[PDB]
Amino acid sequence: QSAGETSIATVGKEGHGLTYRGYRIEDLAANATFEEVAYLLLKNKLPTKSELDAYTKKLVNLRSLPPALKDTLERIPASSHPMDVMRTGCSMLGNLEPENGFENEQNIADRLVAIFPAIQCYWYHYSHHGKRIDTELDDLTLAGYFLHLLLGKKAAQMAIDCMNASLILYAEHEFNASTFAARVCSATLSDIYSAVTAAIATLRGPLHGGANEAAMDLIMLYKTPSEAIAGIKRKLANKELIMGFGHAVYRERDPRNAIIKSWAQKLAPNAADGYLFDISDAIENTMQDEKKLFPNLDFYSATAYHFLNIPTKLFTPIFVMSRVTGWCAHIFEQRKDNRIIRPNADYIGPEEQGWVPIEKRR
Amino acid sequence: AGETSIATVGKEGHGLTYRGYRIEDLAANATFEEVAYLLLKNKLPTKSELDAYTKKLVNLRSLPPALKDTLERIPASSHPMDVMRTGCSMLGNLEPENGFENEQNIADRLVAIFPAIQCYWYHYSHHGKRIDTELDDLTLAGYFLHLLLGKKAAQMAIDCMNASLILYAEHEFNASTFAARVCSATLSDIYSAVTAAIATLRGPLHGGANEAAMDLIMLYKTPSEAIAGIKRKLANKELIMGFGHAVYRERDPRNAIIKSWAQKLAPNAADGYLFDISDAIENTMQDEKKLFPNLDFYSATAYHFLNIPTKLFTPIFVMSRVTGWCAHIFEQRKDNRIIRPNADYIGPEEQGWVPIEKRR
Repeated sequence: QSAGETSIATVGKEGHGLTYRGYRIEDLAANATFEEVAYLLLKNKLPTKSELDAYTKKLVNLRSLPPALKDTLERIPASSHPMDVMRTGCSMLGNLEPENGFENEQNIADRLVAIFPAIQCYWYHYSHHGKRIDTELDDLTLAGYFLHLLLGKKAAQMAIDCMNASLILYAEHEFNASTFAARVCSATLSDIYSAVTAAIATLRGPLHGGANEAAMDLIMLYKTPSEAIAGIKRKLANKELIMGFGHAVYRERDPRNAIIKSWAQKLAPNAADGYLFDISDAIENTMQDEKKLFPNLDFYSATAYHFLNIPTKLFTPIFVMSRVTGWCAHIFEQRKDNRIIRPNADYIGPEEQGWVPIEKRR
Repeated sequence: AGETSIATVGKEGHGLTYRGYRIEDLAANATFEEVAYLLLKNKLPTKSELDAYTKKLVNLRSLPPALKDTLERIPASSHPMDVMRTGCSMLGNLEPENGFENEQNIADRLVAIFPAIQCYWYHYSHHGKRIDTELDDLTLAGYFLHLLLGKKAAQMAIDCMNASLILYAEHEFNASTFAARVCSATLSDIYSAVTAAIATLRGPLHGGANEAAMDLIMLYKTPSEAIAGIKRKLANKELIMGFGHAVYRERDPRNAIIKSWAQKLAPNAADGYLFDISDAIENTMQDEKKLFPNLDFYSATAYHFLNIPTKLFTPIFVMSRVTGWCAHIFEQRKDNRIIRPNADYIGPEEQGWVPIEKRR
């Protein structure tokens, strides 16, 4: 099912172990900041200390929302889907700060990575609470920044670390519905905001972007592990689809699950509803025992974010905040080797009809 | 890559049908609304059905105040196709689909309102005036020309426009249509899928051929200049917009229809000499490179003779193709199968970790 070529990221040869530009996800999630992996993805190398310092500072000074963008977010209703807010926010920024020539690629990517957390949170707070938040905050890290904008106070260190690792985990994942969309878009020589908007529009779909949101809803149905075992079996006998399990590509394991699971387990003890982790473990055991399926990244991602006090409806915009690095990376690559597979459709419609004038219809 | 019942180019790259009906019979006999109905509702409408539908779209021409507010804040220098992008996306925030049972209500709204989105932006950003979008014109083609130019157009102008919106309505799988399906394949809403198609159609390799053809045509004052100047572009390897096609072999059946309209319009246009320039270019492209003109070539002069500014050619593609797009989105939702794309990895092998202290 070959749609093209990438140097950016890979799942292993016998289906084992993820890498970004050759570096293991286990090493990245353990040892790197998100800024660092955005540098790897966007710039094609691991930054030195100096390079990281400068990059990290460049992004901190790109946290201003243009007046006409605020105007627009203030007019998106509270009831609108948070991913539609991202969609519009990106598109409108593109009207106000157009890419123009492609030599500005990197600067727009950097602007998007820096500002996406503010677009979501400014809309969230204005539309839900009538409050215009200050988005020009001094948080040194992007993980901390988001959590500061969202919760209104600087985050504890363990919270920063978890959020940071989650962003790394969601940054990039080869060809997938949304990254593909971004590449189809770039292959027509469209601007970078078009491509990212297209990808957001594609990620908005619950079969692609919203699995941890559905997994949180599911986990929260149950007070005890037993209830969850029994409730999952009822869903399986009723052939209902449980989100966060199995993957279109991997066949035994999702390398990112272990990392995110480790974090959820770490955050559980200092959480009001830390019992939800054991509910989740019970669900996992039951999906394995019954239909031999393993959890993907989205499953334990649900409890991690929840234990960070992130509202369930805001799970999906965080994927944009991370995966925008990967998208932009794939967009840069399409631009340099612009070949795309032309879609052709098999016709299964009617054969050439004789014209029927309107006076003779029914 | 997938299946469709919506349209096809004929078996050996000849001719074109929408749901079995020939483009020639559609352009000659049908209104755009009638053609939108065929694509969206999957049948040719009766008189009664077409009448109610035509009237339905006339009363879907109001822009919500919030959307106007947003259109007012897009600079005049913003690509008009980025305007359609944000307009579609924002309308989605304002009037969400909320369940696929509302599919048809939203598609009708998009088809009815896209002209107003473009023209309201355009006149505010370029002229500083807030136009009335709730005009009483009975036909969508004539509505767009009235909005754009500030007066009802002549019948010949309405007919041409109508024909052009029919010709652009749908054309199988293509970059833009495929993005609509890819988007729908994840169970995204209708506004997301359309917005993605617009973001894909924004690229000039796909959506801006007629604009590029107008720039080209315009380099030349006389036919003689056209011939020597194309010949210099050909000997320089570079390639000319509006010529050739991936699927068609001998001719693009939409070409003949649009060329006829351009030909009819030339005499009464200030600068109708541009047809003869186009005609000379076409002739040289046959003689030198055996290539035929595609829809986008004489679409250039047709729209130009309709007094459409060249930069505003591309949004017309959206006004027409939204019908095809929506058609494909409905069909994808009913048989939600799509090939999951894999890549061939051409990158580095597994690298050992380097602590930050240790780099360079």
